[PDB]
Amino acid sequence: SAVKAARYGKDNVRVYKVHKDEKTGVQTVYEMTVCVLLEGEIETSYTKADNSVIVATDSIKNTIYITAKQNPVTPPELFGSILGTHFIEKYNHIHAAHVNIVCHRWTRMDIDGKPHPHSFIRDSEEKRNVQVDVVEGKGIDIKSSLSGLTVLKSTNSQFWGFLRDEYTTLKETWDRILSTDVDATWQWKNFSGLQEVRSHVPKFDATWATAREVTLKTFAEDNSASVQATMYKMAEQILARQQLIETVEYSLPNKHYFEIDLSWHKGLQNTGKNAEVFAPQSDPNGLIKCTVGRS
Amino acid sequence: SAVKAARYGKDNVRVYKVHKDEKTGVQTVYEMTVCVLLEGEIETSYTKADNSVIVATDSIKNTIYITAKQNPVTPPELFGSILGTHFIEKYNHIHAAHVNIVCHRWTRMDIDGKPHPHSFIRDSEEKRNVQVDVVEGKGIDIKSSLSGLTVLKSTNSQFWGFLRDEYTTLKETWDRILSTDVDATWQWKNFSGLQEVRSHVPKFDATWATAREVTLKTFAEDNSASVQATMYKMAEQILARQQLIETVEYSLPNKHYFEIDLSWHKGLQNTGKNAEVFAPQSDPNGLIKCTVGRS
Amino acid sequence: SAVKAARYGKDNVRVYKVHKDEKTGVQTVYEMTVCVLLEGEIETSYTKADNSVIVATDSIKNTIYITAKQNPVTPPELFGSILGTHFIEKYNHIHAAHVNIVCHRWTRMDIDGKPHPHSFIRDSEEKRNVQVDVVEGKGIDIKSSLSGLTVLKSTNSQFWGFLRDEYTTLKETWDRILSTDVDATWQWKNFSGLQEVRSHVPKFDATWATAREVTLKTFAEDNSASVQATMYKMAEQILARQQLIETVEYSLPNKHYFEIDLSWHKGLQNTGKNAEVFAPQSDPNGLIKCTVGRS
Amino acid sequence: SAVKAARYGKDNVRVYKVHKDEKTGVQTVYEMTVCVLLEGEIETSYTKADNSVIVATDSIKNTIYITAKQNPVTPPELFGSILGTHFIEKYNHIHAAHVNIVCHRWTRMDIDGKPHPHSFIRDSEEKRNVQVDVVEGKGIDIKSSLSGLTVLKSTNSQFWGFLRDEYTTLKETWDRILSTDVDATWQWKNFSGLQEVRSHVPKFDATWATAREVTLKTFAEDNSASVQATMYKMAEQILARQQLIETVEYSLPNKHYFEIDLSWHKGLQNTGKNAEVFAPQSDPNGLIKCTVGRS
Ligand SMILES: O=c1[nH]c(=O)c2nn[nH]c2[nH]1
Ligand SMILES: O=c1[nH]c(=O)c2nn[nH]c2[nH]1
Ligand SMILES: O=c1[nH]c(=O)c2nn[nH]c2[nH]1
Ligand SMILES: O=c1[nH]c(=O)c2nn[nH]c2[nH]1
Ligand code: NA
Ligand code: NA
Ligand code: NA
Ligand code: NA
Ligand SMILES: [Xe]
Ligand SMILES: [Xe]
Ligand SMILES: [Xe]
Ligand SMILES: [Xe]
Repeated sequence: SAVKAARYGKDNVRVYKVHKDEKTGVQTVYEMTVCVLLEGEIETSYTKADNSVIVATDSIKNTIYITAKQNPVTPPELFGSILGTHFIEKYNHIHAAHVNIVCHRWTRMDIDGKPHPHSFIRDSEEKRNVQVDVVEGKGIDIKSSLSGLTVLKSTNSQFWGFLRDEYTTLKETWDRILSTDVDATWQWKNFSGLQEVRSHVPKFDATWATAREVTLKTFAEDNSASVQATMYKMAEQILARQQLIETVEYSLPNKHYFEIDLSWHKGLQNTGKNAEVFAPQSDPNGLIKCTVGRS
Repeated sequence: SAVKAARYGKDNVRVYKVHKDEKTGVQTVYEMTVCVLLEGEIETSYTKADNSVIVATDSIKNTIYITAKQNPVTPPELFGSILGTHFIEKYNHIHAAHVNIVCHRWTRMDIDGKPHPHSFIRDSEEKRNVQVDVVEGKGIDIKSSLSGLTVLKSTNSQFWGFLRDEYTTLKETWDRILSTDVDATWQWKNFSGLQEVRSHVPKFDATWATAREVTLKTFAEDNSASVQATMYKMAEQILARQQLIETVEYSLPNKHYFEIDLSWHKGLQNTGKNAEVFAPQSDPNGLIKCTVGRS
Repeated sequence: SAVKAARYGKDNVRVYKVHKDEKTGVQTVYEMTVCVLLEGEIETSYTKADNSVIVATDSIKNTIYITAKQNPVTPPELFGSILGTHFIEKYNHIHAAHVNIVCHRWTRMDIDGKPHPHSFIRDSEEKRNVQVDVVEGKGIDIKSSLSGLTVLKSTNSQFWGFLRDEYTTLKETWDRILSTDVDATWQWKNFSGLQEVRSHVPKFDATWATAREVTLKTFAEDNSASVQATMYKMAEQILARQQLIETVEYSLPNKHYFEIDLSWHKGLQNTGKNAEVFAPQSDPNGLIKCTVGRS
Repeated sequence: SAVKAARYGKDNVRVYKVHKDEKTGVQTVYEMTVCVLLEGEIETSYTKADNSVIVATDSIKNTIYITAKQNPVTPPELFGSILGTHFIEKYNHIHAAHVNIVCHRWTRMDIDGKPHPHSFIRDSEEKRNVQVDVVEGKGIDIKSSLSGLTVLKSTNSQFWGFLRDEYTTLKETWDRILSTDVDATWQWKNFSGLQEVRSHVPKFDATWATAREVTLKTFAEDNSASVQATMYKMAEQILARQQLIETVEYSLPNKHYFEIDLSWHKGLQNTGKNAEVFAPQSDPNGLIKCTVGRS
């Protein structure tokens, strides 16, 4: 037997960092969960009980805190690239670092119409994420994402003209509820190393903001022929607005809300044009995925 | 042996309702999870296998949808009271109904600075809840609550002057992070029945809004001596602003963020006045509760 | 305004303890999550920012570890009573301690038909729990419970003869699936203090084992007329077997498995006597509760 | 822009099936959660709103129930292969089906030392899983797995001789607790189609049982030099016992249990050889992965 692939490291490392502006007194908080996995010439720790090649996962944890102390933690694309590069430069036998970061929302509170200097609220479990793969001699690959964005529209969604056969019971519809949790990922062109990532720093926050805005606007405005059709329009627009993105991937549950026929009770009318009360279904759900790239 | 207490019913009934304004074209959605448990002369279903006294839980589920179809579902205090009253009036042998409702946020989207007519976003897992107990001949008791409101302040929290003995290791502090998930409940004076609840309908949304506003403002502005002291100030203010509330209860986790001493690494300074990077602790957590009423 | 009720303390304190038999080499592990909340003359910490009355929650955490170090942690009823008594005896102004303990399963592994001296498996998320309330001058009240025991029987469950009216669609049945998650609690007669609890130590594990055995046997053997009827038979038997229990409470979800009519597809027969494939429903669920005590 | 990749289908489809032996009266239940995603010539549903190419996800759901009705659901490797093959043979324009199945434990109850004919218990959240990819003209690729197997050993685990540098604080140890949740996957050699899968049917359950047994025995018996070293020994043995497996992958969290120094309190000794009470850490955790294949 042989080791075909191996990676190890520390997961679920929670980090908080505060920045204090001494002039204005304003404070800003960042909170993240970080995972770092390493690869390299480490096979002998598996096959010969040779621990000499192991950077302890506890040390990886220490390194994350030290790196956060000495560097900016925003945008997460930059922080992940700094953290990944550290491991491949510091340790000769480590040739790849894989860094995943989940950023948690701490939104500044407005108290009496003005921004508070040091109080924050978690407005929603929506996350901003990055995956950074730093590979010795192959540069830095970054995938940025948003997830956990839950939306619903109560009309302007249709679904008709699908294949009908002996397995089909679904009725065609020209008016339904559409609800989903959005997971969108944009993959950056490969960067040669940290200098190049630093040169593009302003594009990271701007493109996150654009991806979010395009997603919400298109969802709200499209008279949707299907989830497939609406999600394609989203990805098309993101690719048009940022030339440094190579692909956009969407993964969307279709969370079903079923009509409830109440006619058995005093002829009560609650279907089709008369539908007012629906039953949200926890499961099953549709799952629709697409990866869109350039011609 | 004897049946000392018994209640039964249907839990986790998910309901969505849409209102359509034909004039303006604006749609508004409500989504709730409802639990209804009944009590009454039902002991024989337990002791003698006498099912004749059982309103089937499936029928309770049907009743929730029918009631939602025929009545407004907002404010939840009114809807719960209508639903509870139904069971005690309809069934002679049912003498109490206990209705719990969790309201889920669907917030209207703003697209290009204007409110969208039919698209919504789940901005946070904060809930608005009600517990309604309708008891034959004893009226309607309502407890309203908000929960899942997660906040953090990065300074202006202190904790010193506590008891010190041989079990104590905690250092006194004049500057710490304070973070909590707020659970606040206000209990209404007993109402004689549905007519009285209907007469107070405007107070329900207004008092929810006041409770939320007082919580956020007090948390942001108090130079907090302890969670105990800050939470008392919140409850005091709610009671002052709404005379129909008898008690206010707060239950608050103290979610700890620990300093990380990095001095072992190149004399790096990250504690006390130099603290920038902290480790959020998933567990254990403080849990502080208070019920405040009138003199 | 006045403080009507107040309690505070530390929640989610995870504890592991190992016992090592030096003779045999056998090791035994216990793992628990503990919550301790205190009450007493602590109102001024809320109303006057007087921290002098506060035993810090961090100190409560320390006390839990110290107490576990110096005392047996099994049965949990004894450990909770020791922990609760500590606080009311140590601190003059603390008059009640409320201790909740959740015991996690670590079951000794059998390797090649023999018990391993130091390796364990988590066989199921079933918990054994205790709630201990120690109140100065009113003794020790203990409620013991099991929870998270998930069972299913595929036949020998019926449900017919229930109330039928204009809200009813449920068909009567003489053969259905019955599945539930069992939560059972037995409440002990009040104990005068720690000496009396110690005198009954052997009854705690024996009664837990009896409650579990009665639950499983009755569920498997009863040709169930309803959840109500079957749960009553369980509680009756527990009360008969242990005279020091005052009440038994069961809380049982009825987790529904629905027939699927497949007749629309090539006349496929899958209902009534022909039912083979069912759809488990995540929600809603029935919820049935009973508290049984002595004549 | 172009569609680079696309797949869609139905997730979280819960299925239960009962088998009834008319002779013996014994019943056996199977419960699964199934996900089916399809790929093929479906790009136009995304790019041109052409729904004619879409097999509705609701129809996929119907197909899962119909297939379960007409075929055995065990072993899951066979059922997944039947389900996947159905879609690629039935629909000319569908060229790949991806089927994931999670099998839930329903273990027959023993009542008074004998197996009950129709009552079952969920003994643990351990799952048996399969991933089946059926690709037109490239056969059937099956990965089988177990997950959610949580174990702990209280001694006979060491970790010393790792890299030490300026980022390292971890002390070497010759005696620690080792606890993990096991995720193990074995990948079968490619099968040409359904006939070949059927020919190997007995190997599926046998190899699952072997993988489980090897995992538990090796964990319990290895005087572990590291998680890396112990997991390699597991994979080596599985590959030796089943020649039709090409690779074995393990993914293991290292769930930390920390010593608690209590010496500050009356010189209490609770570290090193005196350690009895530990604090389980919810996060962070080590994460160690390996894929082992044949020379
Ligand atoms: O938007 C949809 N896309 C689909 O593929 C589908 N299948 N059923 N309903 C559906 N809705
Ligand atoms: O605000 C606080 N209240 C308390 O009771 C406490 N105990 N430790 N830290 C604390 N902080
Ligand atoms: O056992 C049952 N008890 C009930 O109260 C009920 N209601 N619907 N189905 C039911 N089954
Ligand atoms: O078994 C271990 N492997 C590791 O890589 C490691 N790092 N810290 N502790 C550890 N334990
Ligand atoms: Na390197
Ligand atoms: Na009545
Ligand atoms: Na006392
Ligand atoms: Na095909
Ligand atoms: Xe969408
Ligand atoms: Xe607070
Ligand atoms: Xe039951
Ligand atoms: Xe391991």
